[PDB]
Amino acid sequence: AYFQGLPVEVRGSNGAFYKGFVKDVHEDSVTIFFENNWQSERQIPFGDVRLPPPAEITEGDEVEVYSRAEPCGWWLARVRMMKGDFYVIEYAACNEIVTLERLRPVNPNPLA
Repeated sequence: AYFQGLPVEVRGSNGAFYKGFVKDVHEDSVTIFFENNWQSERQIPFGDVRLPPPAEITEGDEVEVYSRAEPCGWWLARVRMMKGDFYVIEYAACNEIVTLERLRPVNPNPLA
């Protein structure tokens, strides 16, 4: 009851984090719906779950980028260069030019 609809982020097999919402909480996992799929419940172990970030990007900063390699997920990256509103980033999983809507500081929340 208490955790109904809690937003969480879930580690995919690709290392990226995907948004889901809690339905039930068990001793060792949660039942969730992934974002844009309210029909299929999915069970995720706590070691694959973190809370989403609490509610300034400069060159060199570690960031996360919202990308597909699939649904979009948050991927770990670094800002190699910025000029105006263009950001040049490199993925920790592997350059891409993105705008600021695609970026956030690294979620400070650890896996549960």
